[PDB]
Amino acid sequence: AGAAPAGGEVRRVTLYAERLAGGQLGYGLEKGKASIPGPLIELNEGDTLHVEFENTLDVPVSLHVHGLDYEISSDGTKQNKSHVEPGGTRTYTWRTHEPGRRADGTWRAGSAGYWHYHDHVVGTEHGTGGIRNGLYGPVIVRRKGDVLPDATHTIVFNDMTINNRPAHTGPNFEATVGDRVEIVMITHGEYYHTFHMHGHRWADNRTGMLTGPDDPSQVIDNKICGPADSFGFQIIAGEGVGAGAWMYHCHVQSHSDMGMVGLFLVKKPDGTIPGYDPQEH
Amino acid sequence: GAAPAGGEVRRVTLYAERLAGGQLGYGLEKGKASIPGPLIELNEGDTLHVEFENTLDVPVSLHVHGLDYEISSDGTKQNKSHVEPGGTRTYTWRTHEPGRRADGTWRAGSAGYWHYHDHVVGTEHGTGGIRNGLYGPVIVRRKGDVLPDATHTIVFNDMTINNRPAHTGPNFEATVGDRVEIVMITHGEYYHTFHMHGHRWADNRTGMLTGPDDPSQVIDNKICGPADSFGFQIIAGEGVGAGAWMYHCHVQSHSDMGMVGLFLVKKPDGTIPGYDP
Amino acid sequence: AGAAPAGGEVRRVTLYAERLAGGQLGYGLEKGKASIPGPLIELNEGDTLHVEFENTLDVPVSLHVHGLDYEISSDGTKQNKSHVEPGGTRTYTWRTHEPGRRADGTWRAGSAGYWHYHDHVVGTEHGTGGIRNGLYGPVIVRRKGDVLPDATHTIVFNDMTINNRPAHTGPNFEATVGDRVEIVMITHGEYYHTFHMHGHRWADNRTGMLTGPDDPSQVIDNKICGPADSFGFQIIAGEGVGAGAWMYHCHVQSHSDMGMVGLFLVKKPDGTIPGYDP
Ligand SMILES: [Cu+2]
Ligand SMILES: [Cu+2]
Ligand SMILES: [Cu+2]
Ligand SMILES: [Cu+2]
Ligand SMILES: [Cu+2]
Ligand SMILES: [Cu+2]
Ligand SMILES: [Cu+2]
Ligand SMILES: [Cu+2]
Ligand SMILES: [Cu+2]
Repeated sequence: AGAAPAGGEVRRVTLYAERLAGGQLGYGLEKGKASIPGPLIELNEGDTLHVEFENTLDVPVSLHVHGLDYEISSDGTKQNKSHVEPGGTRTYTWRTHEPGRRADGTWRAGSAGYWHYHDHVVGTEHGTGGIRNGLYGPVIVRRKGDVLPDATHTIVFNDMTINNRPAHTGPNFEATVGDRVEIVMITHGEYYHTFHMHGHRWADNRTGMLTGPDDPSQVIDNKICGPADSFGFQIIAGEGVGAGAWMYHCHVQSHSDMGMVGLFLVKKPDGTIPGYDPQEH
Repeated sequence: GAAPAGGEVRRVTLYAERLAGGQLGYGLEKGKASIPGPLIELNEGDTLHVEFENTLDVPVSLHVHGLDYEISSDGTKQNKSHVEPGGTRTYTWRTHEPGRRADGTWRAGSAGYWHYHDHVVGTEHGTGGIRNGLYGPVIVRRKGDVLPDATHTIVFNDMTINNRPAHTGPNFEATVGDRVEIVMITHGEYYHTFHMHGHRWADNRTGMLTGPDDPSQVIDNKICGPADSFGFQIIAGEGVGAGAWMYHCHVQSHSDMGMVGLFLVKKPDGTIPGYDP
Repeated sequence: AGAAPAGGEVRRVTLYAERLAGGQLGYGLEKGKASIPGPLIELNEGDTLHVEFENTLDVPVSLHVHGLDYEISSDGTKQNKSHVEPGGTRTYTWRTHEPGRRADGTWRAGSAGYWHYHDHVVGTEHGTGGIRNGLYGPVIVRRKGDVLPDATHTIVFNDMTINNRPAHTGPNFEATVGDRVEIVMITHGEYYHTFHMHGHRWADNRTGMLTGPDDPSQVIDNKICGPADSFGFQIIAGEGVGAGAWMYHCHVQSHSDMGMVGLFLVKKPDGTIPGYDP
């Protein structure tokens, strides 16, 4: 368990929007390495990120982010002329801030949390065609002293798919018992969902962990979520429950029946998962 | 500045009337009904007697979330507190401060972002009333709560915002640095997700973190369903500047079909950069 | 009526899946006595429960629980070979733990909460047919020092029904002004809902009560919920509002109109309910 540092760096990254195989659309850090979800962008509170965005598609595309600070010119919307023409580039600037006491004595909430970025202009002026086809990704903004995980996995319920995968194709993720595993969970599209994990639970607060015995946050294993909700958490793999093929699914019953399921495959230290037979899943 | 302790007995006249295009609304005076209805504001301890007159050709009622009331003011047919056409009735709403009970447990106060609506037009759950515009906000403040420079009410009623036509806002104006309060209420049949560009708030009572030990989540996108009510204050343009900041339901077809408005945050000189209407 | 003690007991119960009238299915503490929702199970953090389960149905059934600790062999899924053949029995073991600091120094959340159990194999391998027909029930896990209620009532929004009852049949629940009344609220199926109570409000946190003036938890009377969500709370009946037939309902408008409504009948001490006639 590492700790996030205080932020304040100016960082740059290149991002591209590209057609994938099978007619999907994705963001990536380098040409031909686009993915759904898009790449995970990580920052510490006070960091600034300059996203040099290139649009390789034949229609306008944009980049809009939740949670973080930006000026209207990096809104990523047609309304504010912040979309990128076919073949074009544009640098979007995202800023983040620490919490702190205002002059009026109130508390400014910081930028930290589990956030996301997505297209705002493909298909419609709300990015509906862009989101449908894969133009979304995760952003984590860490607070000084936050617990850092061994692994981070992103699970996007996009309409009736997980990460735009075909029905009943996961994804699955692997850990060893004792691993500190971070989930980022984002929802998109038209439908509400409930995200559930067998054998694991978390706090419904920013970090998904109680800060201590005086934290009143709720502890849950089932979370309602709708389009553009983003939350996250860290769990200790197999804590109190051990190894196995631990299902996660949307708990709306027809949704689980129609493919919104995957596996958190928690292994013993020797690499084994007793009983696990993929033919039975 | 800050809300005082409450404990005044307040009285107000409210009327239900027909508005243009067959809508129905609450107002403080005859001819002044609005959708949403007028904002009622109280401090915990306060009492409010609402002298309600029904000018419609159908029974109408007044039902309130969150506040204390006796059965004879629940605004239902069940407890005979609906108002016949042409009739009058006084509804009594009370509110209380928090404090410790004798068993050691803490009684929560009335404070919050609440709402009132009809419970008898169309059905005995007010379905047709609510659909037609018979709803409005009620804020109950706790002693010491920060007061805003302005309050705006946003209601997602089925696929409309404030019963308005698709893609007609409302828009709400503020100047950079203003302390702006939003009351956000949901009604009808559908779930929604309320999102604002450029701004975020805490998912707790006041929408602001009480300080560095407040573990309330900070969000920009909030799932809501029928009769949910929440609120928050944000500093307009804080860390982001002036501009036309969209807010919208984030369910995709809803935003596409017109559940979208603008939070127009002005520079001090009153202009809005980049804002081509 | 008291406070929860610290747990750490090994307990056992017997539970049966059986048919009920009309093709409903339920769990029961004894054969013949299945109910929908199933029997309330209550534990104190640290307790272990061995559930000695029998399937009296003609199709496989299972028992799966939210929140509690269980090893993979007690998953209650076909996928991990934890289901029960027709006429079969199996012991499912559920454990619970206290909050405390982990080895890595962070705070481990305890098992306490308002949880639930349900079938995961009837109709589909997510229990869709089981849940639909009534194979679900409440579990409460208490934290040492939690205040205990005078009564506990469970309300489940299962698709468009409450507790799989016919439309417009409540249920109704009775108390006396001043009673400490505990509500367990579970949702299943296909629909989101908003649970609303006239005359009463509760905190959107574990217990439904604020810890004290420093507890930032929201105070609400209207709670969005979806399939497999579970929350609970304790209210003082008629507190600041008095006696009467206090309505509770889903606030999604067509749902209340189509019969997801009941009454919280709060009696005066003489046992009467002002303004209410059957
Ligand atoms: Cu947007
Ligand atoms: Cu789903
Ligand atoms: Cu968005
Ligand atoms: Cu009602
Ligand atoms: Cu919507
Ligand atoms: Cu209501
Ligand atoms: Cu499951
Ligand atoms: Cu409902
Ligand atoms: Cu479940």
